[PDB]
Amino acid sequence: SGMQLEIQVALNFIISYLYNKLPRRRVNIFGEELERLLKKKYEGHWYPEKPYKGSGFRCIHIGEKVDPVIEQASKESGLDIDDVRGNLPQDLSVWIDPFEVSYQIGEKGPVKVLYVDDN
Repeated sequence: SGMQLEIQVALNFIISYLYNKLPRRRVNIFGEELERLLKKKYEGHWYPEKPYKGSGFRCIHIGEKVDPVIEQASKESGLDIDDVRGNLPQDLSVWIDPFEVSYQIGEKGPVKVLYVDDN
């Protein structure tokens, strides 16, 4: 919805790297927990009239440093954080903003758009 859909798009993209690699059941729980985690964190930091505002704060980073939400979802689903980081694209940035979901593999990699609703 106003936030549900976008988070869903990003989650789908993220766990697609985990399936077939890690236990199916654990990946589902991981996704469910991450979803609840993102909604809670994003609340109060989602401005439809200006999606760019709070974009850095919302961005999920998974590279040399990893977003706490990924660490939490792992610990709440029985997945080892290192298995998760090992299966995801190196230096990944995932932006979840109103009307747009995108990512980038590598500090200097291209910004790819998964979802976008420019009205």
